[PDB]
Amino acid sequence: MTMYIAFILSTIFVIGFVGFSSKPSPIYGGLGLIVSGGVGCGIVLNFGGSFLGLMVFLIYLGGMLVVFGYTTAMATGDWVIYDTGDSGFFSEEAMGIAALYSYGTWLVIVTGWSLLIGVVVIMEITRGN
Amino acid sequence: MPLVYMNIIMAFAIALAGLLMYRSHLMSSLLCLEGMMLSLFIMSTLIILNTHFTLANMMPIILLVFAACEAALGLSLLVMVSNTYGTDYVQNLNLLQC
Amino acid sequence: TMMSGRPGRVPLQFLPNEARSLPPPKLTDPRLVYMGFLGYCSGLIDNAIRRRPVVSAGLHRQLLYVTSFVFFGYYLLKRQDYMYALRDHDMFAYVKSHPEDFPEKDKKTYGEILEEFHPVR
Amino acid sequence: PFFDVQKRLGLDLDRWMTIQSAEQPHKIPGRCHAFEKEWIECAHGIGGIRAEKECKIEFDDFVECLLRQKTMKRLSAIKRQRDKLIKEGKYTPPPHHLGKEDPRP
Amino acid sequence: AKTLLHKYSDIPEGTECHRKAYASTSIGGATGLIVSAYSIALKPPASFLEGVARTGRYTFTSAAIGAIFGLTSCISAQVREKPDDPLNYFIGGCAGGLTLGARTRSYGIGAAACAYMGLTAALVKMGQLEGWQVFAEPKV
Amino acid sequence: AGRIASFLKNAWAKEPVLVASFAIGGLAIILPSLSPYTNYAIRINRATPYNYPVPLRDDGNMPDVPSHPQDPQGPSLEWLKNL
Amino acid sequence: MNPIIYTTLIMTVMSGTMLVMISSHWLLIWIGFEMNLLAMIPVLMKNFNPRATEAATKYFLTQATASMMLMMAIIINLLYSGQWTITKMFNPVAMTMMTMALAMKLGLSPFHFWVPEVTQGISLQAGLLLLTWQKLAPLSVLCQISQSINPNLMLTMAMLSILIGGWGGLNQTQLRKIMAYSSIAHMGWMTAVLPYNTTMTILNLLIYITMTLAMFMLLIHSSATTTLSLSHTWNKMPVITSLMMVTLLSMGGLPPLSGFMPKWMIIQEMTKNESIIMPTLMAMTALLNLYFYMRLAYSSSLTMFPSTNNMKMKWQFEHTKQMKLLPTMIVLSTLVLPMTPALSSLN
Amino acid sequence: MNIMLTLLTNVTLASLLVLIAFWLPQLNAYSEKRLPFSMKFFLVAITFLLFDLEIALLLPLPWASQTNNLKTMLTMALFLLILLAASLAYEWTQKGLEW
Amino acid sequence: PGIVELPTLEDLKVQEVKVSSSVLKAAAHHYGAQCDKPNKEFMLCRWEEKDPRRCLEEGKLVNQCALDFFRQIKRHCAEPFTEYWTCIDYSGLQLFRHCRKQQAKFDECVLDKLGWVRPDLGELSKVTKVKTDRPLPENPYHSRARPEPNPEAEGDLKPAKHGSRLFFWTM
Ligand SMILES: CCCCCCCCCCCCCCCCC[C@@H](O)O[C@H](CO[C@H](O)CCCCCCCCCCCCCCC)COP(=O)(O)OCC[N+](C)(C)C
Ligand SMILES: CCCCCCCCCCCCCCCCC[C@@H](O)O[C@H](CO[C@H](O)CCCCCCCCCCCCCCC)COP(=O)(O)OCC[N+](C)(C)C
Ligand SMILES: CCCCCCCC/C=C\CCCCCCCC(=O)O[C@H](COC(=O)CCCCCCC/C=C/CCCCCCCC)COP(=O)(O)OCCN
Repeated sequence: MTMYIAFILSTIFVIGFVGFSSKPSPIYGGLGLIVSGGVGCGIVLNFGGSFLGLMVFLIYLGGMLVVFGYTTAMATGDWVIYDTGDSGFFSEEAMGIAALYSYGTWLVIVTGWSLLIGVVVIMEITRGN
Repeated sequence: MPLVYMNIIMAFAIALAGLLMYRSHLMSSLLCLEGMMLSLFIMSTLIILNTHFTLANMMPIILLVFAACEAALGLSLLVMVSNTYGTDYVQNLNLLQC
Repeated sequence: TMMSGRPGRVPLQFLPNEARSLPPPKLTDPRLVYMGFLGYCSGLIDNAIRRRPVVSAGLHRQLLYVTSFVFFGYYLLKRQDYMYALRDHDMFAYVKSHPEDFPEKDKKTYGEILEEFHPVR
Repeated sequence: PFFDVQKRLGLDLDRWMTIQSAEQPHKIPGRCHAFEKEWIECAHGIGGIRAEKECKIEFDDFVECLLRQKTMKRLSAIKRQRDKLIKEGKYTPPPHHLGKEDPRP
Repeated sequence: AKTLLHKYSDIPEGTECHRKAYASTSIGGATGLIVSAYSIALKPPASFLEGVARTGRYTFTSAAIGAIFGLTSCISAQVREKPDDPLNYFIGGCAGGLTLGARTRSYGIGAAACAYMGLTAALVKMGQLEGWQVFAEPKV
Repeated sequence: AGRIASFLKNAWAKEPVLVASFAIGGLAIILPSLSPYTNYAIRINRATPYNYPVPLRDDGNMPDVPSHPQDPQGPSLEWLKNL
Repeated sequence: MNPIIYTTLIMTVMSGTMLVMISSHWLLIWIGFEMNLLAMIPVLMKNFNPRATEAATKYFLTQATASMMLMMAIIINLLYSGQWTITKMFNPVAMTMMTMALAMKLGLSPFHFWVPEVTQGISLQAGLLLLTWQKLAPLSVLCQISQSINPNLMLTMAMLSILIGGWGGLNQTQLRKIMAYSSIAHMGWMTAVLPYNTTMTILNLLIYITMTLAMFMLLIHSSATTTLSLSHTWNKMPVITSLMMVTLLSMGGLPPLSGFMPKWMIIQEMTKNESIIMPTLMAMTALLNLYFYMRLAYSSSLTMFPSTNNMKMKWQFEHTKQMKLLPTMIVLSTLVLPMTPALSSLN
Repeated sequence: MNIMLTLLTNVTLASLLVLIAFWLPQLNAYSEKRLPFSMKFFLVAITFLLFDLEIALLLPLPWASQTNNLKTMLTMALFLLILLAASLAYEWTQKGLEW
Repeated sequence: PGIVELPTLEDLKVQEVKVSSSVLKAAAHHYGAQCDKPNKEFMLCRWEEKDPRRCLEEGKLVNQCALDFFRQIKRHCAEPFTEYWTCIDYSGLQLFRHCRKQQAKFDECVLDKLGWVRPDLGELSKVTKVKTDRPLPENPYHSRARPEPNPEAEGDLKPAKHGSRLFFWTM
């Protein structure tokens, strides 16, 4: 067994969190945050949630931590909890996530309104005066 | 309760302690908040996928979205602070006091 | 008491249908008169704040204050009476349904009861 | 506090996601569908206190299905004793557990 | 946690003076550590050395107060041969206040601490006797 | 009528991208409610077997439920084949 | 800001609170909290200035930390029992963490430090909204899970809140900080009766909201922020000072004024559960609130402080904008004791 | 396992090539002799972040098309895209896209 | 709490079907059309009993029926079937679309020899009825007895006795 690969990844996650938790030179703390996020995406992908792991790796790292780095630069045991059967001829995670449009109408409505209000709030705050 | 969940909660606690320590550089505080959020995302994803709670697969994505929005908001505030002081040291926010 | 989880409760009804089985408060109820007095006091305070003749600035405004206060007071009194009737009904039903926990007291007379006497000196 | 608008209007805004066993897409079952169903049917229309006191067996089974702490404990005990015996040398694994078995479809 | 309180309460009042003193010293040390941590967090004096000096003096003061209170109360309970008497706790509280005053070195704090600590200790003993509840469970 | 036509003519000049975007968006919003093939799409989605069809227990009062796949009873996918 | 944008942000704040109150899912409650926090920030920053920005960033940091703690508690509760419905917590650690999260959101001590500074930095209108409206969602959530909360933690936090509010109110001179400490003390009073009877919590919340709305509207009417600016008021609008003194006496718990109704009733409830020491302690502590209210009343109305010459010009102009519901708020916060039994309406 | 091997091979090859390129010229000895903080950049970064969030919401559309609730799914998708367009329009009209 | 019961290894012994997945996919339609009755009986039993240990006999029956089907195919149409499953096996996705020609040859051969008609589109996915003599399980979840509900008393409301009875209030 691969020396508890899930445990190895979890320990590396904790090590990265400790590294960036000391808050040294916020750019270096950011770099530690990218390392920890990559390790977490690895954990999620290894578990079986491919879409959610790729979702983290795209949204979090590519957009949000990139905006963080942009703003900073502008300034100065396992394997036993698993299943037994099969998923059929589809991926359960993808079906559950795609059920957002047919089932979660309320969630879509509230999230869209929150995002629009977030746009308005950002404009109002950064307007200045 | 396996060791993976224990390690994830340990990471969340470490990030919370880092947020509450407050050496300087409010950007580090925002980074600690987002580390806590990432730990929350990982833990929720593992819990939901483990139990095959299909309809709950929506929960992480939604979470992430909202949290990222908050991050954006926070950044805006940080910018204004710098634009008033020239730098983002935490100790500069001492005009208001108990 | 926590009658929130009481079975068969409509989630957002101010006055359930069964509340119609109780006598409505009289229009000359002292509490309704007190709500009217509160409305009149609000009218006088409104006149005072706006710097107007306190007693006789706006008669229509004072009348509207009194009428609104009386209306809300009447409905609030109806709801209060219904809730108290519900509490008493539940109390009596429970005390009837559990005779073991509320035994009949063995009635006694003061003649055969010894109470200690403490003289005052 | 809790203004139950949904039950008043019968809207079902957010009640479909509350539990594992409520109309999953493509009828994909939860990992603990049976235990959750049993506990829910045990504790329905009974009240919080009575449900906690009386349906404890079903909730214990549900938590065991969710976390499998007791199964982990049992498997760990078996593995530790097997390791001790194989260290002393009084036990030898069968071919099935050595990869020399005959697999079946 | 509540383990120290259980250690203090398990001992009979009229026996084992040293064990009672040790338990009271432990409770006082814990309280002193907590208050020192709060003072350090809210008012960082100048550096690490001043902080450790302040936490040490606070913990020592609290531990001394607790030890004196426990020892005096137990000794009075044994000598008077009358347990479950709040007077022993009153004497213990006044002795603890006297040591607080000696540590602070001013007679006013000593007298005020004696009075307001003997009163509190007597009230605690009365509550223990009569089963008074501070954090009452929700009966009705 | 004249003012609306004049405004559309003005917008088609010096701003064609916005006019095209709004026209395409409006068409995409409006058209599906009128197309007769949307029900066909719903039926095609409904006809895709993702799960195993669990047979029912016979009690002698199920004439509409076929006893064999070849039997004429039951839904037919000839309409899909003709598409 | 634009009036339409301000109205939209206010609607969004109210919609977030409504979503928190009317929802039966933990995720939707967290979403409502996030929407409330997101839309509440520009309301603090309507009048742009460094003080407002610093107050807004303090508020944002505190609320974001509280929301993250709340989400972690929800995650743990889901882990130990696969339930999303807001009911018995089914876990001690999750309940403790959620209690701390809701304490941070409410402002109970020792998480109270942000309230005085945020109230001081931001304007009177912003402060009024923050002080009364914000309390409704966390209090509703706490009322929904009152059967699971640990009495020790809630009771000790309420006692600490009352002590801290009473002690801190004595020193302050600015009116906004006095209001912040008053809010802290009132919430310490109100959350102490959660384990026993939530109806008393709701009644105290309503009475406190009425009193603080009346007092903030009076402070806005006579544009005074410091104590001396309030002392100058008697020379122009003595009626405002008299009404403010009556409302201050009501807020101190003096009978037969309305402010005596909650405390009394609350005490009664804790006496039904054989809790005697604590109500006595909270009463003797509320005496401190009474003291600094009385000092404010002495400064404002019962004595005539020296005036200024330029005040003569203010005698000729009238208050152009009149705020509706101020007389109703004063009457409801002063003369509603005789209708105490109406609390059986499960308000 | 295969993807881990591929990533490790890519990183190892890139690192080896970089270090040999950095050290090959190092064997031979030689002479060996602020304030501005433009707000528009931050605004475009924040706008990108928010639009990225909305794209994250929109992503599961390819699998959302097979639900038998085609009307509801279509309405929700068009609602999300309309809100995205409305956010862009609000940013446009209030001079949020100016340099 | 309790001891689990598991069938002995002699109860799980059966003649396995030793053909690969591509071979099974090549004759999947005819296998579904011909061997439908034992398969449907087994699957109904599996869904009703909710227990693998109560459906061993139906598993042995379906194995035997599949073996009989493949023995018939081997006896009559060995070579066209061999070509068809070879073609199906070559492709990575094992697509029916690749070699409709070999499928047509196999279908016509098996219609000539055994008179088998390939099921059309939308036929193997039908829901069917099964006539079985196995008794319907009365309590497959092994549930306990539901606790008694609350009294939920009823009556006619009467005005509260002496009003609110709150301190000095007489109404
Ligand atoms: C009712 C009160 C109206 C006035 C008050 C409005 C208060 C705020 C507005 C938000 C409330 C709108 C209610 C929508 C609740 C969603 C659920 C309901 O609508 O039913 C859905 C019906 O879907 C409808 O299409 C919803 C469309 C509504 C969204 C379009 C406009 C929303 C605007 C709301 C405000 C957002 C910002 C402002 C935008 C202009 C479910 O469809 P259905 O197929 O049966 O069930 C699928 C689940 N299955 C698989 C188990 C069967
Ligand atoms: C100063 C005292 C506070 C005054 C507050 C302002 C008064 C004006 C408010 C106008 C009316 C309020 C509500 C509007 C009526 C329709 C709403 C109605 O449907 O709500 C019902 C409920 O009605 C309200 O609760 C009652 C409002 C009455 C408030 C007055 C009580 C104050 C007592 C002491 C002061 C006496 C009155 C003084 C003059 C007003 C539904 O109850 P329910 O959904 O099933 O239970 C929810 C609560 N749970 C979750 C805890 C179980
Ligand atoms: C209801 C459907 C909505 C959804 C579909 C569209 C989704 C995405 C498209 C919109 C994205 C955001 C649009 C933001 C609009 C901003 C408008 C604006 O301010 O632009 C004006 C200019 O724009 C205008 O002139 C006003 C609007 C232009 C026309 C709008 C639509 C016209 C009618 C559309 C339908 C046409 C009729 C249908 C014909 C069908 C075929 C026969 C300012 O010009 P600047 O670029 O800032 O200046 C630079 C040069 N110095």
